[PDB]
Order: sequence, then C-alpha cells, then structure tokens
Amino acid sequence: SMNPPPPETSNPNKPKRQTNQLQYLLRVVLKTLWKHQFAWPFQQPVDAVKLNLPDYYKIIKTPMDMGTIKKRLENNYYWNAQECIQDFNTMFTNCYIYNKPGDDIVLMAEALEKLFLQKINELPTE
Ligand SMILES: CCn1c2c(c(=O)[nH]c1=O)[C@H]1C(=C(C)N2)C(=O)OCc2ccccc2OCCOc2cc(C)ccc21
Repeated sequence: SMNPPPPETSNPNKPKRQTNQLQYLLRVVLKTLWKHQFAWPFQQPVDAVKLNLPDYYKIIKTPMDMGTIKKRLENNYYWNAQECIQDFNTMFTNCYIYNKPGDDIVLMAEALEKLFLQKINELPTE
C-alpha cells in the first residue's frame, strides 16, 4: 500500500554524457509532452496512497514518470538517448499493464505516446 522510494535522478557513480540527442529529448520531446493537456497523471511518481492503488507497486516493478525523466535530463543523468527513450517507453507500458484497455487513462497515454513517437522520429543524428 505504501510508495517505494522514487527512481534516482542522480548518482555520482553512474556514467553520463551530454549529447545533441539528449538535449533534443529535453528541449523538444519532454517539453512538448509536459505541456499536453493529458500530461498531469504522468508528471510525478504514482502516489499509490493518494490514488488508493494498493496493488500498483505489486504489478508495476519498474515505475517511471515524466517528472523523473525531466529531472534525469536536467541533471545529465543519462549515458545516451536510448536510456531516456526506454524510460518513456516504460512509463507508457506501465500504464497499459496496470489499467484496462477501455480506460480513460489508457486513451490519454496512447495520445501522448503517439506524440512521443512522432518527436523521436525527428531525433537528430548523433
Ligand atoms: C499514471 C498512474 N495512474 C493514475 C490513475 C489511474 O487510474 N491509473 C494509473 O496508472 C488515476 C490517477 C492518477 C494520477 N494516475 C488519479 O488522479 O486518480 C484519482 C483517483 C483517486 C482515488 C480514487 C479514484 C481516482 O480516480 C479514478 C480515475 O483514475 C484516473 C483517471 C484518469 C482519466 C486519469 C488518471 C487516473
């Protein structure tokens, strides 16, 4: 029923790079999704207490959210663009695993995912 610690957004032992692709992921991709009308469920770690979801963190064992991603990008946490893309994909997949296919939140995630995949199709070359 309680929340786990959130995913780390810094770690002095983890290697990292600043690449043009990661800058794009922050300045274009994250910013575009963050401002979307459907972003709000995804802007912070899932609070299973507030949401009365005592099974959330029994079903979702790799939690991810755009607040964490935003901090990771701002903090230069990632080694490459693929690490960040994987975090977005985990976030969307978690929503589809936890929720039923007809749910409103699934429609919202699907709209954000469509936009996300459009923006990463324009991902600049390394
Ligand atoms: C991403 C994590 N997430 C998630 C929800 C969810 O259902 N599934 C998830 O995976 C919830 C939810 C959030 C922040 N996040 C929220 O704010 O819920 C308030 C709430 C509190 C107590 C009781 C019911 C209740 O709302 C029932 C409808 O829930 C909806 C419906 C829509 C359109 C969007 C989100 C949600």
